[PDB]
This record gives sequence, structure tokens and C-alpha cells, in this order.
Amino acid sequence: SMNPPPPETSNPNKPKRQTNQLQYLLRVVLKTLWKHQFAWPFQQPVDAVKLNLPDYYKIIKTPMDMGTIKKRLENNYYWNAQECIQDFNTMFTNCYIYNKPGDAIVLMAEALEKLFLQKINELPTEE
Amino acid sequence: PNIINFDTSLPTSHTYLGADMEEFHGRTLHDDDSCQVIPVLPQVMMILIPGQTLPLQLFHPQEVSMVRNLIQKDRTFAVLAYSNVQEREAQFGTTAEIYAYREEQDFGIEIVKVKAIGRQRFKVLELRTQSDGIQQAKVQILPECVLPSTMSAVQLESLNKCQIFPCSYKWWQKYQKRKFHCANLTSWPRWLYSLYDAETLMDRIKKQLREWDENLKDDSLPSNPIDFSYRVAACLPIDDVLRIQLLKIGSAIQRLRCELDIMNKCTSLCCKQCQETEITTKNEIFSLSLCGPMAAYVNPHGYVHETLTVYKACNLNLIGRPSTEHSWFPGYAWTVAQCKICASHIGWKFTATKKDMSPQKFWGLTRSALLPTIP
Amino acid sequence: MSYNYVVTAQKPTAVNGCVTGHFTSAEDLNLLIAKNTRLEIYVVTAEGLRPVKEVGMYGKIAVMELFRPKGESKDLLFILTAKYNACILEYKQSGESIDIITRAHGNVQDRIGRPSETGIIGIIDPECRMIGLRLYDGLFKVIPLDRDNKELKAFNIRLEELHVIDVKFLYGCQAPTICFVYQDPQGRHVKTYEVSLREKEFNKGPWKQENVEAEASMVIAVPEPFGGAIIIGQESITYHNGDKYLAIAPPIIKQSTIVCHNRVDPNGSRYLLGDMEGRLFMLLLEKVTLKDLRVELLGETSIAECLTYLDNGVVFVGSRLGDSQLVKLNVDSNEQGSYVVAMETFTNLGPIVDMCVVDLERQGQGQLVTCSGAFKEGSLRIIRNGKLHIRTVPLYESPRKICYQEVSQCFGVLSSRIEVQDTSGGTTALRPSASTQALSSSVSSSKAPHETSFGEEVEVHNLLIIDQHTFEVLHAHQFLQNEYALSLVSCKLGKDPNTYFIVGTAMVYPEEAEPKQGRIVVFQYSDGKLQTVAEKEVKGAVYSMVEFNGKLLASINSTVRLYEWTTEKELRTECNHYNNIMALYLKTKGDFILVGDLMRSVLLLAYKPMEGNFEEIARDFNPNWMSAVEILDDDNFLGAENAFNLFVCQKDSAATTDEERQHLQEVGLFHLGEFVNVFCHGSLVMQTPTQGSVLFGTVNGMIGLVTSLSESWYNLLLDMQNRLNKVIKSVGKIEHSFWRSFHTERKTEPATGFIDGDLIESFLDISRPKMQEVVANLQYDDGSGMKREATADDLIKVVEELTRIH
Ligand SMILES: [Zn+2]
Repeated sequence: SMNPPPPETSNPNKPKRQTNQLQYLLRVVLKTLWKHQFAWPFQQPVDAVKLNLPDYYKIIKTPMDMGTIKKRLENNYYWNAQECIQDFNTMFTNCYIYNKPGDAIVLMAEALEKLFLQKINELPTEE
Repeated sequence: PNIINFDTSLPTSHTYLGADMEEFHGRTLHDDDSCQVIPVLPQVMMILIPGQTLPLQLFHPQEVSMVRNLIQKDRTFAVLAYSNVQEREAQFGTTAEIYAYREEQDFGIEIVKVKAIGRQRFKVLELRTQSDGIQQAKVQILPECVLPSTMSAVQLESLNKCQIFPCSYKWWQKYQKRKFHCANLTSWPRWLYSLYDAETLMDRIKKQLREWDENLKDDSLPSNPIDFSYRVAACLPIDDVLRIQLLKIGSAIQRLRCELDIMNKCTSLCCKQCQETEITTKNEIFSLSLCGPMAAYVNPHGYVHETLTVYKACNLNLIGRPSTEHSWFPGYAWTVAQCKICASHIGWKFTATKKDMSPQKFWGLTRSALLPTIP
Repeated sequence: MSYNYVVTAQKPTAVNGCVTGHFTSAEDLNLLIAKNTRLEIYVVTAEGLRPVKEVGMYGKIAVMELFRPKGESKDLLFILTAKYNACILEYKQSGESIDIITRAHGNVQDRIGRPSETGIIGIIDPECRMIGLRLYDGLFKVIPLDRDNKELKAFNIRLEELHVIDVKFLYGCQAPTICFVYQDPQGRHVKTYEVSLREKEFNKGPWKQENVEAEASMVIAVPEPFGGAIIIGQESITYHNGDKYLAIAPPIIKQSTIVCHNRVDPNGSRYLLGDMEGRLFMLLLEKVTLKDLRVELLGETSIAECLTYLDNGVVFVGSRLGDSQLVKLNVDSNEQGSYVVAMETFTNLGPIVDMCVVDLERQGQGQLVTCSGAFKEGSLRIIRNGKLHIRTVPLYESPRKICYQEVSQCFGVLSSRIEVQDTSGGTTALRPSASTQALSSSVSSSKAPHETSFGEEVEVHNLLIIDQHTFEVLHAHQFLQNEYALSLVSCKLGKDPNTYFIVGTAMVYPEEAEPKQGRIVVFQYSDGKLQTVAEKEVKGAVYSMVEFNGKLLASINSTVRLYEWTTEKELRTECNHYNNIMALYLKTKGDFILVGDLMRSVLLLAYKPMEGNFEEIARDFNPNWMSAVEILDDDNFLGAENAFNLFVCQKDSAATTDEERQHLQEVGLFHLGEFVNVFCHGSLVMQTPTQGSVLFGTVNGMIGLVTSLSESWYNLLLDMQNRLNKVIKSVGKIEHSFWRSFHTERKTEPATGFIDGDLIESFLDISRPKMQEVVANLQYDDGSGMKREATADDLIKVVEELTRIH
């Protein structure tokens, strides 16, 4: 029952900038994936205490959720869009790995990842 | 208590299921005692009652393929009433005819939202799991055993001209003394056959239902005794075992009798897991949907909960902030409700968004978590 | 797997319809009487009547009308049965061998249609052009009366007026015209139609619709030269004939609703009317067109089910609730102010609601004491075989229950009389009954918003202790206000050697649908006075009580409770049993207890003396209205149900599976034709192929006996019935298997596990050639194990042994 503290969202030493890619990801991709009706399990970090999953964090070594991504985008933690895309794919990969294929949460993650990949090809070049 | 200005048609519309669906006006009704082979949905663990509107949200490719198959044929699927659902043990059930469907694109995966209605009770004869995984069921339809007037056998040939009738309890005493007169020819009196008459029990249940639903009995309640009994059973907050025992009843007279007996006895609703924590009372039950105070609803997860709307609810803790996302009652926000002792999920406290609305706050409890109790 | 034998010990005595005409001959005057499943023909003489023929049919006579089409010498008889078997019959007499030949027959039952609330309504056109049948709502069936219609083909016509109350064919019209009273949301109306045979439809009538009385019940077709139709309700007797519109409102008929009528003068100048309470009025029509209507109270007859005017001024009154009457109508009132004088009384044992078997005179010669009749026609009937001697004790109040007490040499009878609200404050009796003329009479002690009304009826229940020898109302104890007596037992309980009358009651109130309060009261009778010994309150109605091994088994709504008799003379609860149904029927046998609901819900429990409570053995649920239950034996339980039917259920003690040990197999079904009421153990013959004897009473006065047979005897009797159905002609040619088939409108099955005794006992009536034909190639006497051939004398001896059980 570790339930490790959620990933850090703000870093005062880290520089703050609002590139075109990051503000697009925050104002388009994250808003769309947040107002979706399959997004509630990823709005919050996996509370392994409630769900009684003592093996989630022992298998998932790099946890991630869309709420952490939101709090990182709002604090300008990201320097480039590669970090945000890596975090999104890390969340999707953790959800795929821990569960068995064909489960409900797996299909919801597949839906969200398909929408994310069809919304990420619309990536405008930096200003 | 308070007054209401919500306009209740929206609960029945299930506006949370996207936009306007593709409505079907046809009706497929099979004959009595006719054994049909019907597919069974996998993720439906509900004891459906005829007439009860059932919403569904399915996204499994297996589920969507079966739905596309059924839309092309007769739009009828079986809903098993499981005695022990941990092993899919079914003996009774109720058919459900689809009347609205909507597949949604610009969406991650292929998903279909459906509104169906219960049709015909049935007994389960054979449950066969295909190589696909989806299961079929060979199934005998159960007939509606409506019995004739209990005095038509005794009836005097000369009194046949007095069997048509052109301060309510005076009228009911007149009705009793005029209809069941020939009871003096039997070993039992008139007030005993009044307990087994259809209209007397219907009026008693109407008196009991005027407490909850403020809609007049002129149009909202059905006229047929069988339809009336089914409409009453659709909104009876009882556990699964008693709902099974109620669906077993074929004769509508015994259905109405057991319904009024339950309404007389069960006064308090406690938590099912606690068994010793009063959640609410029958007096606080008020109707917010046209279907009644308790109606079935579906969430984005895909689960179907039988929500009963009450004015007050005791012994409950509140979890989470209010949220209007996929709210079953438009204009209100829900908040998770746990039991005060076992923390089991009991329902949701629905609070109004606009301040002009009424009621400003009510409760919607799921039927699966409640248990009726007599003091 | 039932093996049962039912036999009729008393043919039905109730009269459910009668007519007059010229059936046997044109010069004769014939009176035809219907007794449910019996038809009686008489020739009217100046003496009174003369019995010429009595026949039995395979159907309950619902419609019975006489008519003569243009071309016949004498009248023909149309008859419809409860199973919708229609037949037109003719009389034939050659010397002494009389035969009722079938002129036409047919099954007119449609494939679809809900039976109407007014029942079967069969009428005939004056010019004999068609026969009209009202069976289903919104469907009028027509049978054209032509010389070729031998299968009785009928066609349906649609009605816009769904709820039809009554209908009659009008007199004096070119086209066959019907006049009927119907109801719509606007009120009750009368309307006429013209039935077309070319178009098979309806045309507008000779006069448009009228808005009549809200309680317009009866319609009378007036013959020429008057014409038109009379509409009679509770408060107005109007008349319509084209433009002729006459209306009266005589207050003399406001005291009771008129039910039946009959035509006196063939031209339609005088009519007899009978109300519910039995009053007989005269309706006079005064004279090209009608002048005025007048109602004059002739007198007081029995509660008339039907009326008919013979001749000489003699009238016959058929009554189901009481004895049938032959009366005389004088032209001058007597001393009491009546025009009616009784001439003769015909016995009518219906309705039988309870009875008991006693060894009265001879020890062994059993006699049956039955509570018969209702209202002023109520009575006690003492029946013993000599064909059957019957003693009548009229009580002038409705009886309900009855039992016998041997040590006190008396009978306990539950009765109820009707009283009206007093003008000041109380109740007043309409007539002095047995409860208001007893040698001693007391009331009970003790343990009501919106009280009384303006002149409404109320029931008052009494327990009457009556001597077995003199039949004088010894004691008439009255119960409490707003109380209904249900059960009655006479027994000894505990170590107390005193025999007690135990009565169960129920507090019935206008606001309470189901009674939540009741009493169990224990009386003792001695020295010509009744003292209330014990009283115990319960939370419901005490529908029935039973003596159970020195204890008292009572039913209180949905509860079965056992009471012990303490030394302090108080009822002490031992063990309860809570069920899913309200225990209406209670029966016992040793340690088995049988519980029955109104909707055929059967339960069988067993008492556990070492454990001290009740344990569920078996049960069965098949929704159908019931009436009476009886325990045949350990594994056989008999009952009656809707549509005049009997059934027998079996259990399986050993059996195989615990899930199926708790089920009752429907091993026997049968269609009786009489609504059964109360079964009871006993036998009327001096004290074998049979084992057991249970008598049963019915509504139309019929009394029967049920007994148990073996396997070989059951198979032999089934073969005998199958053989006798072929050679015996049926009145109207109705199939015997179609008559004895369990006929409910929800399901129709053949009869199994039951041997009809009336068919087996008619074996001796036919001639010897038919005997040698029926016994031909039998050899189903599998009693020895192999085949035993049969002869005629063997079967004659066997049948005469089967006639020596009743
Ligand atoms: Zn709880």
C-alpha cells in the first residue's frame, strides 16, 4: 500500500514558456480528452488503496494520468511537446500493460488513444 | 416535500444518450406459449419488468455486432432474471423490444446507445453458449392468466341485468353490495370477494400511489389490471429475490395483492449490506419521472442502476464535488453517496443548478443497494 | 393415477327458467321447466299438472324458448347449453315409447371473443325468421331459421353499442327488428336495429334512440295490436312505439328491483312482474293504441327466479333461492289484502352452503342435515333414503353454517337476517325469523365513525341451537355490532369432557378492506340456556376452524394457529405458521393439515409433535377460483373450482427428489355442471369395490357422492364409458366427452381420473340388445393378472352393486 505521491506538477527552477505546440495541446487535445465520457478513470491518479490493487505500482514503474498532465500544462512544466506526448503514451501503455486485453478499461483506453492519435496529427509548427 | 416545476418528461427521454435517436414505431409480439430462440445480452444483470424503459450503452465489438444483427431482424432480445448471477443461473426473464438506437462516430471506439422496453415474461428452457461467446436461449413465453369475474359462475340468470354500473367509499360499498350479491349463495361473504376483485385492489393501490406521484390517476395510470400491476411493479423498491418472486406471479390479481401487501408492510428502506441502518422511509418517496418514482438509468461506464427518487435521506456521507457530467436528470448535479456505517454506495444527492428550480435538492438511491425492512 | 367415482344422489332441484307452449300436441298445453341439467315437461290440466316426461342433457340449460315456424303442427324447442351447444328438438310419442328426436344441433362457439357481462342472451323473432344470440360484447350472432339449416350455421354482426343490457325481438314488423338497452358515457339509452338476411348487417330501426332511466334493466316485447316495447327499471316503467312515448313512476316498485316477467294475455294486456324480495305485481295495459300504464301489487310469492302463467288463473313461480310454487290469483283481495293463495309447493334444496351427517333415528341409517335457501326462503333440510324422503324446516332467514352436537342432542346453525335502519336510531326487522321467535335469546358482551345511514340494509348474525327431535329454535344468541360469523365447530378439547360450540368471527368495517380483528368464542349449552364460556381475540378474520387431536386449529388471515385448552378454560397458543396466502379452507386427517386459498393455491403441512410446530410438506399454485376442499386420503385431496369443475391432487411421500416431494400432481380433472359447495365425510346407506364416501352439496340443489376405486375397476369403468358413449343417443346429440371435459375458457382438457356415475348407472335402463352389444369383446378385467372375459349378467350384478352405495 505505497500509493506513491503524484508526479510533480510545478518546478520553480524549471523555465516557464508557452510554445505553440503546448498551448495547442492544452487548449485542444487536453480539453477534448477531458470532456469525453470515457475520461474519468484517467482524470485522477490510480488510487491503489481504494481499488485494492497491490500490484499496480509494482508493475507500472512510471505512473501517469490526464489530471497530472493538466496540472503540468497549466504550470508550464513542459519545455516541448515531446514530453507531453510521451506522458500521454505512457498513460496509455500503463493502462494496456496492467490489464488483460479485451477488458472494459482497455477498450476505453483504446478509444481515447485513437482519438488522441487522430487529434495529434494536427500539430502546428512552432511560432 | 415542496412543490415541483421540473417538467418530468426529460427523465423518460434519457437525453443523456446523445442527440435524437432513430425511433422505431413497429411492434413484434409473439404468441402465448410459443417457444422462441432469442439472443441474450452479456452485461445486463437486471430483473426487467414488462413496460419498464431500459437504456443501454454498449461498446464491445461483440455487443455492437449483436445489436446490428438484431436491428435488422425483430429488435427483440432476452433479459435474464438471475437467481444467482455469479454463475449465470437463470430460470425466468422478460423480453425487451428496441425502440431507439444511436451509433456515435467522432468518438474513440464504435459505441451504440439504445432505448428498449420490456415486452413478454418468459421461462428459460435452454441456455446455449455459442463458439462466438454470445449466448442464445430457447425460451417459452409465459401467458397472462386473467381470470373471469368470480361471481360469473354463481351468477343468477335473472340478475344478469344488474351487472352493469353507470364521497368515494360510499360508491365502493354500493359497488361491493351490488356486484358480489350472489356471494350469499356461497360459503363466503362479499367483502372476501372484494379482496380478490380487480378494481378494488386497483383503487387501493391508486390511493397508495397518490402519496408519491402527484399526477392524477385519470391518464397516467393504466386501465388494464395486468398493465396496472406491471406499471406498479416497475417502481416497487424491493430486493432482487422479492422481484423474482413477483415476476413468477402470472395471475394479475395475485400480483396486485402481493403489491399492496408489500406497500402495507415495508415502511423503511435500509442499506442492504448493513441491514441495520435506516436510509429512508416510504413517506419520503416522491415521483420525479413519468414512469414513477423508480426508473432505470445508464451511466457512461455502461452500468444500469434502478434509481428511486426521494425527498429526504438519512444516514449518508457525501463524496466528491457536485458534477453535471452525464446527469440523468437535466438541470441537476450529482454527488456520490456512501453509507454512514459500511460506506457502501447508496446513491447520489442531486442538487439543482438554477436557483429558481424546485425541488432544490433530492436523493436518488439505487435499488441494488437498498433493502426493505419492517420494524 | 386418481381412480375415483362420482355419482349423483339427488338431481338438481333449482328452477333456472320455465316456459309454456304446445310442444307435445297442438291441443295440449305444455309447461316446460329447466333444472340446470334437467328438463321437465308437463301437461297443464284443470287439476294442476301431469308428469309426461323428464330428460337429462349434457349441458347447462341457459336459453330455453319455444317457437313454431310457419308449416309445423306443434311447437319446437330451442335449447342452448353453457358450453355453447345449441339444439332444436321436437316431441315424438308413439303409444308409450317416447323419444325426443334431434331436429338440429351445432356448436356455435366462436374462435375469438370475450364473454359478456350479461351472460348468454338468446331470443327468437315472432315470425320465426331468425334466432339471435348475444354471447360476446360487440358481436351479435344470427342463425337464420330456414328449412335447410341442420348444422345451425350462424354469422356475426358488429355492434357500436358494446355494453348491451337486454334485447328483445319486436312484434309486428316487415323485417326482423330488435330493440335493446345499452349504455354509453352519456347515460343509458334504448335503440332499435333491423337485421338484414340479404346483407347480413343492420339498418336503422322504426324509431330513433331514446334517453331512458339510469337503471333501465328489463325489456318486454309487446305483441299486436299494441306493439312497441316496455322498458322497466327500479323506478320507472316506460313504453315506446314509434312516436308513442309513455312514462310512469309508481312508488310501489321503489322498494325492490324487478328482475323477471311473463306474459299473461296473448295480446299483451296484462303482465306479471316479480321483484327481488319476492313481491308479485300486475302491470296492466289499457286501450288501436295504448291509453295508460298501471301497476298494482298482487301479492307475495317466493323469491321468483322466473314466472309463467298457465291457465284458470294459476301461476307457476320458479325459484332457485327457495321452493318452487304453484299459486292461484283471485279477483278479490282476501282478509290480509292479497290476491295470491298458495296451491302447491315443490322442493328446492338450493343453495346448499353447509351440511352434516347424523345417525338420527336408526343407528347406522345416516341422514343429512343441510342449510338451504336464502333470505325468507332459508330452511333446514333433513334428507334420508327410503326415492328420497325430505323434511323441511323453513327459517325465514339465510343460513350459513351448521354442525351437530350429540351429547346435547342438538344442532348449531349460523344464520344471518337483514334489518333496516330505524327512523330514530337502531335496526328494525322486515319479518320475524327464527332468531326473533326463539324460546331464549341472548347477546354477547364485549372486549365506529360514520355510523348508520338512511334506510339501508344491514346483516345481523346469530348462532341458533335447535333441538334434533322437535326442531324448535331453542336458543338464538346474537353476536356483536359490525361482526360477521365465519366458522363453526362442535367438539371436545383438552382434558375437559364438556362439548363446546366454537365460533370464529371477523370485525368487518366499511373503511377496512381486509378485517384486522376477530373473535374466537366458546359457548356451552345446557338446561335450555347458553352461557359464553370463553373468548379470545385475534388480529384477523377467523375464516375456518377444525378439531385437531384435542386442540383447535384456526385460520387468522395469512396465519394458521393452534390453540390448547388449559385447565383455566382459556385458549393458549402453541405454534404458528405464516404462509403466502390467506387460509380460507382448512381440513385435517390425523397429522396432515390441508390449507386452501380462493385462487386454487393448495398447501399441505404436517404437525411435528416432538418439535411442536408445523412443517411444510407440499404445495401447488394454479390460479383458478375455488369453492370447497376435502381430504380424500393420505395421498389424495379433492376440491372444486371455477366453471363447475372438480379435481383431485396427489402427493408423493417416498418419491425421489426433495424438490419434487414438495409438489402436488394434478391427477384428476372433471366437469360437473353444478357449482359445488361443501364436502363432508359420510354415507347414507346401511353399513366392497369402493373405499371411502364423501358427499358434496351444490348451488342448484344437486347432491353427489365421491368415492375411491382401484386400478382395474377404474380401467374397466373407463372402457364401459367409452362403449356406452357410442350406443346411447344424446338429447341434442352432444358429445359426452365434450360435456365432461374440464371446460374453462383458458384451457380445455379431457376428463381423467374420474368415472361419471350417471353414465354407468344408465346401463340398466337400456334394453338387453344394447347390453349384449356393450359387453361385446370386453376382456379388460385385469384383476387376476390375465384377461377375464365378461358377460351381461356379470355387469348387471356389478352395476347393481354400484347403485347400492347411494
Ligand atoms: Zn450500510
